Amino acid sequence: RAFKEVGIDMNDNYSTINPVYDVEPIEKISDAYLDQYLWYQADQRHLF
Amino acid sequence: NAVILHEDKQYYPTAAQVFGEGVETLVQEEDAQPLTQPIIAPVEQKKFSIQEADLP
Amino acid sequence: VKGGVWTNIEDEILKAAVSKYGLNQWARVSSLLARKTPKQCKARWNEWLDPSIKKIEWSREEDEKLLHLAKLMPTQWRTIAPIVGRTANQCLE
Amino acid sequence: LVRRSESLLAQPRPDWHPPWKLMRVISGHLGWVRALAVEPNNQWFASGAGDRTIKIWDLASGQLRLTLTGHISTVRGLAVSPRHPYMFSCGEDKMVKCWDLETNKVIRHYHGHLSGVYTLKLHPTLDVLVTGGRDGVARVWDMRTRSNVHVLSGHTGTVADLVCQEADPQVITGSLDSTVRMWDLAAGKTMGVLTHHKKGVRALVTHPTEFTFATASTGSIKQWKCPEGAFMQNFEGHNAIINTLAVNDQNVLFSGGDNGSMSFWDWKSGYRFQSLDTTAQPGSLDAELGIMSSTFDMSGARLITGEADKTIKIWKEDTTATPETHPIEWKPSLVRRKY
Amino acid sequence: HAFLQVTEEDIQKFNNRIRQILMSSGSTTFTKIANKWNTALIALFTYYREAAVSTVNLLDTIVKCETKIQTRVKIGLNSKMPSRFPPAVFYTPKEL
Amino acid sequence: RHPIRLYTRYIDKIWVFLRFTAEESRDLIQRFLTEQPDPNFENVIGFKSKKCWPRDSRMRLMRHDVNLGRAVFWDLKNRLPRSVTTIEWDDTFVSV
Amino acid sequence: TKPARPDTIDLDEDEKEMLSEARARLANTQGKKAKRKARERQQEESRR
Amino acid sequence: LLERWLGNLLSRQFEGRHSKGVAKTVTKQRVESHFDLELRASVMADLMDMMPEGIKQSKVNTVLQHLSEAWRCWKSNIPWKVPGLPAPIENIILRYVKAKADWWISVAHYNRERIRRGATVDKTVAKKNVGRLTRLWLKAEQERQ
Amino acid sequence: PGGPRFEPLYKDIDPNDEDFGEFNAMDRIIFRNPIRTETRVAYPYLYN
Amino acid sequence: YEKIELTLLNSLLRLIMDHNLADYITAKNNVTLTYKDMSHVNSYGMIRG
Amino acid sequence: SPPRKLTAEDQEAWRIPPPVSMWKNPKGFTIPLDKRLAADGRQLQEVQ
Amino acid sequence: AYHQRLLPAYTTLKFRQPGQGGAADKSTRDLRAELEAAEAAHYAKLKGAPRRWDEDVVFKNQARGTEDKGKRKEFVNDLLRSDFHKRFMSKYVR
Amino acid sequence: SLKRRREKLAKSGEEHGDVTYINEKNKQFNAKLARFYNKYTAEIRDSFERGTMV
RNA sequence: AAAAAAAAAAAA
Repeated sequence: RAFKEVGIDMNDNYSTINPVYDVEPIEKISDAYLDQYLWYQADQRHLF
Repeated sequence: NAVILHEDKQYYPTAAQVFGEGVETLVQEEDAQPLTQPIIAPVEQKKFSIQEADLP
Repeated sequence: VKGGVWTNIEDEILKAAVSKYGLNQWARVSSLLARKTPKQCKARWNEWLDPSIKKIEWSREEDEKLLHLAKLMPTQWRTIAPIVGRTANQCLE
Repeated sequence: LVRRSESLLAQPRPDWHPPWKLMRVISGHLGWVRALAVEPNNQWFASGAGDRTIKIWDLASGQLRLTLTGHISTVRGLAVSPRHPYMFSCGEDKMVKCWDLETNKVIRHYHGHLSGVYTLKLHPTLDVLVTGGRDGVARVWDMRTRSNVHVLSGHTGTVADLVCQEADPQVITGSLDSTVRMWDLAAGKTMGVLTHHKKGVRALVTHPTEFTFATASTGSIKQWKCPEGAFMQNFEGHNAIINTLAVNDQNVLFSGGDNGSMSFWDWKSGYRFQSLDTTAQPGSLDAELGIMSSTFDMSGARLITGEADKTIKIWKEDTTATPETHPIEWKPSLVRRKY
Repeated sequence: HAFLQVTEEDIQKFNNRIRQILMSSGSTTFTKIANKWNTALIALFTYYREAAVSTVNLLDTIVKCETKIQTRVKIGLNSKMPSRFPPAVFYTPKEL
Repeated sequence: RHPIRLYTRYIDKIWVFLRFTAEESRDLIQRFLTEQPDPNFENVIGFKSKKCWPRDSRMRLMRHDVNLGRAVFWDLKNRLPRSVTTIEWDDTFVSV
Repeated sequence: TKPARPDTIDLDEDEKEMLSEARARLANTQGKKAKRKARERQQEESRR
Repeated sequence: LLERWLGNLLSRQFEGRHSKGVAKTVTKQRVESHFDLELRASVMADLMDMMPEGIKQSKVNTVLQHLSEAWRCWKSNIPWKVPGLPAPIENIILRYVKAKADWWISVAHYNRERIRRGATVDKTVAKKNVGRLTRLWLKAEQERQ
Repeated sequence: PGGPRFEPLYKDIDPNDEDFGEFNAMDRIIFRNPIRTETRVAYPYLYN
Repeated sequence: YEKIELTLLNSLLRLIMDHNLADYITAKNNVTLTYKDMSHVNSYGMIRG
Repeated sequence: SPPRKLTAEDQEAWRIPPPVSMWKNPKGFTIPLDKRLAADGRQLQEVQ
Repeated sequence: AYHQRLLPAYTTLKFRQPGQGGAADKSTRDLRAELEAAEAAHYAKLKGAPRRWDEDVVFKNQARGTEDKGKRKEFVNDLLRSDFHKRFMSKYVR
Repeated sequence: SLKRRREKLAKSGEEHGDVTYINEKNKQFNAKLARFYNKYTAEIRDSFERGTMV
């Protein structure tokens, strides 16, 4: 429940800029597994 | 007891609250003239005909 | 290996490099060390090695503060920890 | 011991002047207003600020007629010519520009200042402009040929002020080295040096009808008599860095203090008939309270001040004031007054 | 009948994409700049198809951006002579 | 049974298609005009119509259509608590 | 977040070289130009 | 043109170069540097006019270092507060830091408007502008939190 | 026809910016055989 | 994204999934954001990355 | 004019503390960490 | 002598012709009278002196109090808190 | 004047107390930092000495 | 009704 610092940078499209977040790779692996699992289970259960 | 959002928060009083009731406060951020209109108008001739000054 | 458990020698070299360099220069501090990244040195400073961290047994009033703040802010430990006065991991533990 | 005068006529009794009150505050400038110039027909005035624009404002309405760009640093000087349709700007970018008011365009450059330029005066009868800056030099320029016809050297600090008058001493340069120099314009030589001020001389002014002038540094204003520079009197009680000074045709000295302070003095007697403190535009810091430039209009009825909260303040004298409502609190004190 | 066009914000998006291509780190090598142009042009046309062919401003933007890419290639050779760079210099496949 | 015929949310942009009978449209415009009165019609300035389409295509902008579009915007803006989110007229295009 | 690891009587060579490099870098003050100027002043005095 | 140019050439050939003593203009590549010079001088001038007569006026560039520190604290959204600093000196520092901040934000806005318009092809200017708006957005985000 | 071309003297008037004005209403004009640009040049004050 | 309450978001995610995953997501949104020498804690709004 | 009379109160009231820079060490000084955090105002924040 | 290399440019000064003001002096009492008359005219000009479908929605009347923006324009002397900067940052950072 | 200079250098040549500096000018600057910042930073020094609470 | 040097390749 406590995580590392997330780096913040700006990506420039020359009309707007947007935040880009840099997450620790081990937490990125956990988040990617959670993201895929959540999307698949919400597709199975007709959430959207 | 009302809710003040972040985007309509006032951190400072108004101009009338600071300067008083007898002070006229102006916020001027656009010009009344174009840049092509002179501040001092040049003395303009506007000759529309050819006329001899002295009698020939 | 980049990472690993922190030793006392690494901790003291981290403190000495913080003394000589400051807190806004972590690449030099990591360059004194060998197995730790600038981010890992910064995390070690911000979570353990800062001596503005209260490192003794908690007082009771700290415990009611922690329990009330964990009641009003579920799982926002990075928000609870400045108000209690400890770190996020200390408050969570 | 040097003898004094015991006649009790050495102290003039002050004339009554009404107090001054705030009338207007004009926003729109995005920098500290440091220049101000009323045109000779009293219709519009010219403000130069730290946002490197020069704004032309109608004097009666306070309504923004025009904005002129072309400087790249803070505008420090401004002068509307009474004999030519020209305006004269100087800046912190070493540039001295001559604007043709019939085209609203810069038509001349007066190049040669090695640093930022702080002052700029038009000679009342001759076709000459005078600049001073951080290089310790008063440049005297011919208008027509843009030629630097005099280099007035001798100051060891930033030349912060300067006045041009029609008689000798034709140039008066106050500097941050605490000295005031009186210059003959024909030769380019120092007629005199005044070293009475202890700190950097930031303000100068000349009287419209008397052949006297005034200098001002922090905590001290001194009135002097031309052409010999004899010390006339002290204006005392304004304990602040004094940036400006404005005497009226009705004998009013206006000292504006960098901490936001104001003093209105009677010119002949040295009596302070008003002591104010300006107020900051909302959003400003306490440190942004400061009168940075000031002038009177040609009528003398309005005081225009440009202030470090980026504002323009107009001040009128109080029409509902009488000598009974605001009595003069001056008495002929009998003090040695250690000089 | 739904008449389709490409919005002005997206024409400006493509223009900004070409400007970002021209400001990139490897934008001085001719093959790299050509590959980046090819990727951007393929993305634009394969997304916007028949709506793209019916927008005059988008076609003008494509012409100007292709001219800018070729001008970058020419500036890399210290010339801008049109006879010095025939269409065979740019549009010949990478195999030849 | 309901005026809202079509609805789509693409992440954070919404498109809503409404169909109004004349009574429903009159009631909505009446409620909008009695909530935010405007007796001199400053509503033509600020309303949206695409300049990219030709002269004939951008056909007319009368009283009823502009007030109906602003009424739809006002009614849909009244359903969103502004502490959560809202919809701004600058980020909005309405066609009638 | 864990407190520390206690030392050993027999230190490994990595702690020795890390401590030596920390001592060497903890006392460096000058740049290349100041060091070059000091060396050139010494060489100039020797030549004179 | 060519006769003026060759006259200048023969003048450099036969009476030398007047390299030192002329005023260089403030071109674009100098603007920020020039700003710093002027600002420092202004701050320094105010310090000499706030010192009472008799104070030790040698270590007053220490105030210019304090001004640099305050500007660095403004750019990082760190509250700058030196314990024991005199109030008029702190006021001078805050006043000139806010003037520098106003200039910095105005330059950032101008460069962003040039980048959106497509009027800039400089890469370092664009990266500078991205950094400046990154700092401004993080200041706004900290204030929002 | 056959003459030189220059930059626009006045880059201001453009029909896209001007909205549906009453004076130049599209179908209040009684179109006939079209006016050519040489007629606009020959009588510049009537046709411009 | 800017105006998302993390407690309300935790409640709604607790509605739709297991409470461990909801708590993980809500704690993962509450992190420290750093850029060079600038740093703060995200306690209000959403981390879109 | 004759010099203003300076008390010890004024001489201590116009004492400027040395700048404890937390970004720059041009002379490579090893500053105590106590002095490094004195000008940091984050320690003067009320968490309410 | 001098060391400048200006080519001749703008070699005649313009003078204020009749109708351009400037070199025509009046008394300062007349200037005060004209100033007060013009100021009074401007101030007098300022004062003017010569099934129901929306029933199941959860939240209602949430947009009330939004059109009240623009009662008077407030200049704020804090650049990071002015409306111009907030519009700038909402436009350019998404 | 020479005697006072020699006595000041001799009294500055003593290593009494905790060492933090690396050079002589560093030592003098740290002594100056002490002479100004003890009355504001003694609490932080206490926190550093204890290894616990702020 | 038809638009073509420098940075930048370093003080016996």
